[PDB]
Amino acid sequence: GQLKELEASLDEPNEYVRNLERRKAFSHWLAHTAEERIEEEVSLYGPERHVEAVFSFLTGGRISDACRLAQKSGDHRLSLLLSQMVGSQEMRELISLQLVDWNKLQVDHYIQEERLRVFCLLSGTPVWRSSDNR
Amino acid sequence: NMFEIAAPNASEKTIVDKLFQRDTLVRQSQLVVDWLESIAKDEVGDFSDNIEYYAKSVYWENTLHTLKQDPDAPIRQKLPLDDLDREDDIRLLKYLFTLIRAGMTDEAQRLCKRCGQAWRAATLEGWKYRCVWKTCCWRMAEDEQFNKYERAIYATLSGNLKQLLPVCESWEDTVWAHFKVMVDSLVEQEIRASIISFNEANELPREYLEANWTLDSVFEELQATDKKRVLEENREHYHIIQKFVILADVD
Amino acid sequence: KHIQDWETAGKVYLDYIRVIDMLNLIQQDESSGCELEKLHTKVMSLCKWVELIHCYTAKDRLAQSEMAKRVANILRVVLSLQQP
Amino acid sequence: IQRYVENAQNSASSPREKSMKGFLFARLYYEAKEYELAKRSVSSYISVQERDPKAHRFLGQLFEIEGNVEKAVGCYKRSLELNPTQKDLTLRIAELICTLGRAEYWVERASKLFPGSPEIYRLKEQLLSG
Amino acid sequence: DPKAHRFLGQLFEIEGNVEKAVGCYKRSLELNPTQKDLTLRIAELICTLGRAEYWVERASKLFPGSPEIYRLKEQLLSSQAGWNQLFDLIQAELFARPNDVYVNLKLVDLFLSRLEEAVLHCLKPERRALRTDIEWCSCVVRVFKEYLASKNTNMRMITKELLLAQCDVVFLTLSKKDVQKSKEALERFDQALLSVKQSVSGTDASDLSVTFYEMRGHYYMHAGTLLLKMAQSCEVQWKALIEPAALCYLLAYQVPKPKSKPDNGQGFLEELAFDRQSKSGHLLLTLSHGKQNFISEIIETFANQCGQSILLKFLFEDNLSMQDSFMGSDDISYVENRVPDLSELSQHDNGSLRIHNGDLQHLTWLGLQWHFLSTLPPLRKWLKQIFPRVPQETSRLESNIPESICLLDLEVFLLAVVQTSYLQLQDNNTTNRPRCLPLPICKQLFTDRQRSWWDAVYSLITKAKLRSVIQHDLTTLRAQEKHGLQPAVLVNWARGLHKTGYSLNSFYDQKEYMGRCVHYWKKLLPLLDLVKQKKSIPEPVDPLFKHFHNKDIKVSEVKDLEDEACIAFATLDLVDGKTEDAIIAFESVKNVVAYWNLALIYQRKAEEIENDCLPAEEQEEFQECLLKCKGFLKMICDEYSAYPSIATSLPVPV
Repeated sequence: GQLKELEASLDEPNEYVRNLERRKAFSHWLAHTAEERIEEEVSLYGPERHVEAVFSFLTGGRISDACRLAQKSGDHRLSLLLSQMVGSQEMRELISLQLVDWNKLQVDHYIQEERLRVFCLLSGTPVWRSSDNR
Repeated sequence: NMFEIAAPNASEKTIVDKLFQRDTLVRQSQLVVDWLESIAKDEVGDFSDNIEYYAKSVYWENTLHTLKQDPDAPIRQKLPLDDLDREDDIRLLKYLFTLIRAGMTDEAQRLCKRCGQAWRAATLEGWKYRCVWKTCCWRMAEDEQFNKYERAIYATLSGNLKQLLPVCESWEDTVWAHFKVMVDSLVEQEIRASIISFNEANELPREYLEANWTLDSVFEELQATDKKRVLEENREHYHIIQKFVILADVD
Repeated sequence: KHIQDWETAGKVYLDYIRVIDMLNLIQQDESSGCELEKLHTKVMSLCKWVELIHCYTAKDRLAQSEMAKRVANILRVVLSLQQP
Repeated sequence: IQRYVENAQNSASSPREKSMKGFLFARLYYEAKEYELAKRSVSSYISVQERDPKAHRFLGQLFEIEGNVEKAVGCYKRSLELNPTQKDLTLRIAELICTLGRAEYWVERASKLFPGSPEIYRLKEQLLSG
Repeated sequence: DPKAHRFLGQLFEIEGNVEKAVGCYKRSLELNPTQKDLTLRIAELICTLGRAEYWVERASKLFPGSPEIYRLKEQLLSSQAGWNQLFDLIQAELFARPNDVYVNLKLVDLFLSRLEEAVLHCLKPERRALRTDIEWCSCVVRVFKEYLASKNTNMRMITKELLLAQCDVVFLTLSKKDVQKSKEALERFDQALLSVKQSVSGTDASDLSVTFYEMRGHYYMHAGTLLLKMAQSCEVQWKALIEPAALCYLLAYQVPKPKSKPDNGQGFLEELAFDRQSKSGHLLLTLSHGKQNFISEIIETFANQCGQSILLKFLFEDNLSMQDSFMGSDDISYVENRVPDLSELSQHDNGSLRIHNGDLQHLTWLGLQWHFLSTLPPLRKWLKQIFPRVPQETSRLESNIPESICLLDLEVFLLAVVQTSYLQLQDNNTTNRPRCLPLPICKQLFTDRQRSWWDAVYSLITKAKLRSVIQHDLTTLRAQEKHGLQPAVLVNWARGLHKTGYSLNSFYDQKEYMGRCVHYWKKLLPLLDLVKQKKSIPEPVDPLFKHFHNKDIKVSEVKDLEDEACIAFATLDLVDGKTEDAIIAFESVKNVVAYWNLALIYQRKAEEIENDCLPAEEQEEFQECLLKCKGFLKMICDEYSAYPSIATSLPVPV
């Protein structure tokens, strides 16, 4: 569309700046179009489950409400990651390292099966073939 | 005034640069905290049970074995925890409060890593909205069930005071506390004036102390003892001398 | 200096009592202007503190409301005797 | 920076009171050259919010310079008595109290705040002056 | 709905309902609107019930290299028989994947249960892997079946080799906690050894007696290692079963070297001798550092019967008589006083890398033993044997490139591993007289990260090629852009490189070696510059090696490190030609190496040039004698030969 975006192209638009503005608006669109479906999943789920609730909220955005819902579990190892995101790459690389280190210890199977998937979402591995060939 | 030059598209980095070149009193308090950290009392790595004994392959290896037979984990599920790892974590968090209240941050991270403490690394990995993040930290410190020194570490890195490890704050340590409090409060009011920060970021406005204490009140509070008394380290002269030298009421 | 929370509650109560007494006396004693200015400053500070009174019990609420009402009345009287 | 003035204008149309908006926008007009509309907008941000230190400075200086010592007394008195961040206001408050018995309170206050002040003891000397 | 199809199918799988899951999933698959995954469980149920060959054929026509359905098809074809079809399908599998020791076990088991065919396709993989208790027990079973079916020389040759294979496998790999799993295999080995020696007293023309000597040394070292195993599995490395260990290791080190030198490769015997003797030397060093011990061994721990009894009951808990079927006939007195050397040890270690190619476990064991004797390994010979043609350097150290894996970078990484594993273990509750716990017995030495990079490097050298591992750890090694390793590592690399490179006499390898040393210390300087009560480097992740209270080079030793760096740079220049500003730069360092290099400089420059220069040599040597008065051997060569001849040519000048 390349429409007016509150004078995005004010003074000598840099390619990077333009691309970033485009990204912002495109992400706004994604959040707006998935709002209705996400709202239903909030209503359908009763007691919040970190395996499913977190997943839904994260992919639908709105990190603030996600944190509110997480009053029950004392975790904010995420507000730090998604409201600031300063050392994003390095941070999540380290979290991946930590996760694979636990996997290399033949433990963490007691933990809820799909809580591991929530962690993979943050870390950055779309497919994890575990030691049990899962 | 180049560091105090900013614009609307200038990041929080540059707004903080403007504050840092701008505020004389606040920058002096920041140097004061820097001195608090420069005079550091530290437990050794390879000679103290801090981590020299809590150098297990991973955290809660004792608990894992028992189960076979992140801080999200016990916060969600109450009773499970095991005492061996509990004590190991007590000693580790003692080490961490020590090293970080000393200000050896990358060394404390080296500890959190060479041990590999998921919650340690995670809770302390951010390079620098941000207000939302800080409010969240404050709320997590407010939450129960986290260890003593770790609770204090989180409250402090958030801009609030716990007491567990802050039960062990010297006149200069609690001075670091109250000066950092003044500086953080003026910092938040500074960003609010430099509106660059977002509204939904101050999600819990009151639960963070935005208002700041002035240097004289910081000193009065740090001197007033919990027994409604005058502090011993306060009545000491050489400390009092350096104190008047810093406070600039020295003649 | 040593008493904790001294500034907050202590100052609040002292201010309340002093303000009452001074208001009464000065009104009768030819309304001295400097004292009136002092009273004004003090009442502004007292308003600033009444809102910050923390409530742990029910008595705290009642006392707070009473104080607020009284100080508002006194503040109105002071404005009336100064500007007009 | 007309793009930033448009963003401030948006957050000033939606949040009508626009306290931070008026502060930052009148501050943009202060950094740039719009001093009259900067004054009007700073008074608007003032009637919006009572905490603004730089708005305090710009408005009080505009009035003091244009000669409305009464408006300088108004700005300085309000910003000082709100006392969330303001220090020097009582000084010009005392000066205007001299421009019109009363200045003695603030002269003693200034002598309590900054002792080695021949100028402050001299403003007190003027209030005292045969 | 693939979700409903596979939901029903796997739910019936987990409730066991194979035929119902086959029905549902096969009906969905024969509808095929979107599904493939029906086939697997379909084949499973068809096998559960002449028919399943169909779905086995489907799986094979989509993936003929599939183990599960491959064995399923073999078994369904053996149902539609037994041994014949089993052997035939196993031979087809062995034609598709021949090196598979397990498939060869299948072929040999099915032939035995073509006896020579089973013997062939068992004895092949058995000695091709030797890690196989499975293949070795199937081999002894094939041998028993041949014996009782018949109910010689080749068997008397291979029995020892194969039973050593089974014993050592179940010993080191099983982590058999010093219980019957190892004792029984060693006991059968004892039976085999007593049998072969009493029956076939082989002559000097046959290799029977020579391989017997090979395996007597073998069984002996493994007896000692089993003793150490009893110690570790019971409580901890003991005080009583260590001179037994050095006794067994004596009884194998000092078995004479076999080499025939005229098929029937006696290289087998020379190479097994190499490895055995290398291991025996290393352990006879490490278990008893102290002397006054080994003649004590000869004189007390063994006698005509007492010593054999003491070493017999331990291994064999009341199962073999002393006079009948034991070590009683075996004579031990002919061993004398001789230790292994660091020269013959180096030779038998280049013989050890013959069957220890590119092995990080072996390399850490060896480098750690050489550093436990405190002299770094002759690593460049090992590198130039294992990795044949890898040039010693790379064009640029300023661009992290993975397609330029270096041999000096490998000596770098391996010295890192030696130092760090030494440190980790020394903290790992060694603070158990054995320090390194011989290679079959100890547990991990390198860590997960190091293993990963070593294997990825081996894949890069000796071949969808992911090599970000190679890029990442070259980043860390080469002192590159954003590195996580701390001074200590680079420093001690530069120390090993200093010693061993200036030790070298090759011109264009000295030049590159001290170029590496300059690299390391010049890149080391800027970090230790930031030692002002502020951290060294940022470490989000323990990079490969993070220690503490050891890695942190404190504020003091800056002066020595800097000045040694100056000597490093001026050395790189001095062996490259600017020998005058080399003098000048060495007149900036004020240590003994300063006076010594300036002395060599004056000497080399003006042997036959000028005289009044030699007064400088006089004064330099007088400084050096004054310094030696305090006991300074900080030079690389001592002064007992340095000052006498120098002051003599000085007296020849005077």
